[PDB]
Amino acid sequence: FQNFETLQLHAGYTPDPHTRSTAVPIYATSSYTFNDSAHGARLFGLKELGNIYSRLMNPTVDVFEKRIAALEGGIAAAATSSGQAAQFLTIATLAKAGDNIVASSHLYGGTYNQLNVLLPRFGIKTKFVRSGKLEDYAAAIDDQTRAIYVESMSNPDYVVPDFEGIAKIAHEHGIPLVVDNTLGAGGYYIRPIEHGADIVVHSATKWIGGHGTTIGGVIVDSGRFNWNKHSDRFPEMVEPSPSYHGLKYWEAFGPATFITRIRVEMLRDIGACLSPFSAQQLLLGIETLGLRAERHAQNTEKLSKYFESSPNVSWVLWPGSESHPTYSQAKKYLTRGFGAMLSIGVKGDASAGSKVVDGLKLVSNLANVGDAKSLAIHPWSTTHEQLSEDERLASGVTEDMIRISVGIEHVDDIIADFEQSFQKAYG
Amino acid sequence: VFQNFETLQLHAGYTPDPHTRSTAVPIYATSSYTFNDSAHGARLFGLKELGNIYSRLMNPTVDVFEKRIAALEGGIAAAATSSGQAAQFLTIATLAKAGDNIVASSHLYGGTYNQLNVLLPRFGIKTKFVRSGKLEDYAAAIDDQTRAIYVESMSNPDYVVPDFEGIAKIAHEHGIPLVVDNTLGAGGYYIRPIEHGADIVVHSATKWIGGHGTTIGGVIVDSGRFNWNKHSDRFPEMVEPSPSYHGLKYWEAFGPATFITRIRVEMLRDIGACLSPFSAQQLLLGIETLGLRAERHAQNTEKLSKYFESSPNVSWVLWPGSESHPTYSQAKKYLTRGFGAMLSIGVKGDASAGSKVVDGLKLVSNLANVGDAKSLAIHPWSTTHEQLSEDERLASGVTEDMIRISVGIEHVDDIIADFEQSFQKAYG
Ligand SMILES: C=C/C(=N\Cc1c(COP(=O)(O)O)cnc(C)c1O)C(=O)O
Ligand SMILES: C=C/C(=N\Cc1c(COP(=O)(O)O)cnc(C)c1O)C(=O)O
Repeated sequence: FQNFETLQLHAGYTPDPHTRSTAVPIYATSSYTFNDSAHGARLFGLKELGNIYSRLMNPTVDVFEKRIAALEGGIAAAATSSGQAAQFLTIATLAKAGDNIVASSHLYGGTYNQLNVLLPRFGIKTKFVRSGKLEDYAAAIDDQTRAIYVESMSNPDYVVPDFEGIAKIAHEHGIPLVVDNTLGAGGYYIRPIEHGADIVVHSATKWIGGHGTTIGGVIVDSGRFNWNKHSDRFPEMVEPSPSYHGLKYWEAFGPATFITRIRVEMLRDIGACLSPFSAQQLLLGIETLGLRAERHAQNTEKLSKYFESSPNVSWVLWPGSESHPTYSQAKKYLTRGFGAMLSIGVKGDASAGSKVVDGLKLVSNLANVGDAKSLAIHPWSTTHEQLSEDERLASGVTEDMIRISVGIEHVDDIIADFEQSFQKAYG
Repeated sequence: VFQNFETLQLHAGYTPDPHTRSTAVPIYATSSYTFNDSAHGARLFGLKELGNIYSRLMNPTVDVFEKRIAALEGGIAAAATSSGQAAQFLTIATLAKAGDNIVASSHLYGGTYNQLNVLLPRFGIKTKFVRSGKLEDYAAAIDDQTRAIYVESMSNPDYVVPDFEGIAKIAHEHGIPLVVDNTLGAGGYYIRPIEHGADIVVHSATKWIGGHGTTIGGVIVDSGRFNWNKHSDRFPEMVEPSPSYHGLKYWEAFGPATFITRIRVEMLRDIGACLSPFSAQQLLLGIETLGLRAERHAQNTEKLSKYFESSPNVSWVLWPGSESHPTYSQAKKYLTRGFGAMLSIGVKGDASAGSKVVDGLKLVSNLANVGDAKSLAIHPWSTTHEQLSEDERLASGVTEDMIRISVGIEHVDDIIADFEQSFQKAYG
């Protein structure tokens, strides 16, 4: 099947012949009993594929991994306990002390802090690029570079990168392109592997889960980056491995080498694993991902038209807008809806934004995106609080910005909620 | 304020909320927590007010799990993680950075040894291993870049018990904390290392704490007893203006809670190895019977060691309650509520015999875990310690003839009977 709406219900699971359970069971088990002692030794020796221990694999999580990989067009995936952990495990596999990665400066505030503050005390530095220009990405690469890292639509100014031009630069220098596709809704709005991304990461907490119940992340491997070809930057992908008695990953696993290392090195030793309970919550969300993402983007388009005519709004920021700075990229890469987000500024002083948010009765003020319920937050004092004012500006965040995650409520009710709040704030 | 472990494991850290009056701990399957207003959200994010923000960082179900474990161990506070490995990783990553080292015992669970010997050096954090257990070797390995001494309260799978008070004395005299993995101490039932000088205790909650083999999880417990200010030369991030929080000075704001606070507002926030509330609820169900289970585990282990000691089919028994145990003097001193839930044996004959004995068991399960209510057996040489070199396995007490047994709470006569019938089959 290659329709998204079909894969999100069927990919990665067949009822086992023992129980024939139609729905995916929740394998609430830490462990898996060996057939015999020799079988256990083959499992720990990576000589036979099979369930060993839920810090590394779990059959509920396996369905979640296979289904997200199918939706994104990757070969395989690995779940983590959060979007933050998905990014951390990915960079930790590609880079070590003395390496760097090149990243867009337009990031979720928590990713910016991860790259700018946390990773450097492990020896891993980031060179940020603000302009989006191909030549500035090229000029930032040096011999210690291990990836280019961008968000598919930055949180919360919705910069769409030139995926194909950046992938070309990355690949000419022998480094992978890593894309955080959280705001791409599990591949529905944007499938970065189709435009050159080698590795895709998600906070599954957001549109993938869809209901604000569960934290989770996932790492998708395209299988398309020839590590052996570029083993001067990635020796651990081909050289004998100190943690598996000289196993050579590329020779053993080929295009699955990166995602194999994520599991047998990083999940095994860092241990940021996903619960099967969490995975089942996320699978329920995935079963309607296409439907929700479609309605989200329809409501977002309609709500932006309302905001564009509202005398109470000073500006609307929406990647579907012909005024958007990267509208030419949005137009090329987003052909199934221009996302589920918009940001606005409202008229008046510094006080006005908080007054409009606080007066909403349907929209919830909290930290999340991609709930079925509509959400609002002030990134300058929350999601991007840890950044300096200059860093906020380099990420498109300003003191007057209100970030809106548009839900699937009836759009007349969303609009009516803003209307009554505007009339309490302004008359 | 309660005295007894048995009472704390049911009541510490939870009072029914007055909205619902729910007697049992609810499962807060929520990513987020709605602000009262915009200014409230700003105070939460600015760390100006205590309150729920987002479940990568805090969650009310996980919070009960955390407080209850802290109360059982005698710490001021705890932070849950997605696994025992993650509890270790986040702890060392807070204390140390690239260019630093820690000193650790060489008697470790194989996954920890590989974490310290292979993973962390990639981040420029190296470990100096001490094989002897002697106080003077721990002292000698400390240099100016050392950031901790790390030991298991009873090592997996040879059950070395460390001289807690002597090692703690060395650590504190050099201005570094003592970090103890108390996994095999069963949540503080068998051993409470904070009472003996440990500054920080980590657990795999996957084991006796959860007790049913359903759930992976970890937890970090801060004693609150290490003075980060006295030793800001080795730990400047504990006192110096913080780049994550606009110059916040942690010690000056949080005092004895500084380490556990950084674990949350730096490591869980940016590494994100959080525990789900569904997992915390499974673990809370286990904790409600931890003292009862640990008591029966140890009672069954004592009786099973008696059985193996009189069996013609056993070459040796390894049990920290044995007067022949290399660290029996430390076990007797620090284990006064039962000598653990574990033993290891070697069986007579050639190399294939341990394998046939385990394969012949029909009640005991051959799998990777410890601290299930069900009895378990495994061959660590080819499993839990498979990643280590042979010399590294010896230095951790693992032999090729070792069978590790996690003794369950089944009726001990059924456990003995299972080994007996498997012994006839293997040996006639
Ligand atoms: C409250 C968190 C928010 N965003 C999280 C996020 C993450 C991290 O994922 P988690 O660790 O939270 O699962 C990664 N990438 C992007 C694009 C993100 O927006 C938000 O509301 O802005
Ligand atoms: C299958 C795993 C086993 N042990 C795990 C373990 C860990 C890691 O914790 P998790 O990441 O597994 O929660 C930490 N410390 C000790 C002492 C441990 O024994 C085992 O069966 O030997």
